[PDB]
Amino acid sequence: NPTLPYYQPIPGGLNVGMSVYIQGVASEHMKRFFVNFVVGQDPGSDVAFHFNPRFDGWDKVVFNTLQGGKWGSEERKRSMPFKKGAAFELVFIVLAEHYKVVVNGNPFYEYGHRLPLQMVTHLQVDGDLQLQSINFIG
Ligand SMILES: OC[C@H]1O[C@@H](O[C@H]2[C@H](O)[C@@H](O)[C@H](O)O[C@@H]2CO)[C@H](O)[C@@H](O)[C@H]1O
Ligand SMILES: [Ca+2]
Repeated sequence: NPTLPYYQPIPGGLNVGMSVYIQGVASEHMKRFFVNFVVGQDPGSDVAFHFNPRFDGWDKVVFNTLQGGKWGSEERKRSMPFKKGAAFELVFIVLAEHYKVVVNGNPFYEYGHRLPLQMVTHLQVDGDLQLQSINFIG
């Protein structure tokens, strides 16, 4: 099983039609975790899409982009699709318009592209979860 933090090159880079399958388990003691779609592996690399479930405060998920080391306008959904201790299936479908986020078969969010998606080279995952597998399809 992959170890954390996980920071992996996406084969051939990100492209439309690709789906990222993440199987994991949310920690019994989960505060946060994130999945980042990252542009390169340099100090201060841009993050085209930051997906950040949070139990601090109102349980929620935060979505954003980091460009030039600055966070953009945050998007939020005040709903939590994960559960402490519970296994989950997290899927990112890459479409021309947005990343479509699906959690346990349910559509959860559509994040509109801010950085051109072909810039993304790496998937990065860290925080309060256990990773079982990550597969790239398409
Ligand atoms: O937006 C993603 C980014 O959020 C940072 O925290 C934000 C916080 O969500 C917001 O409510 C507050 O106004 O500004 C904070 C600083 O930008 C996190 O620090 C970072 O890890 C990302 O998750
Ligand atoms: Ca809470």
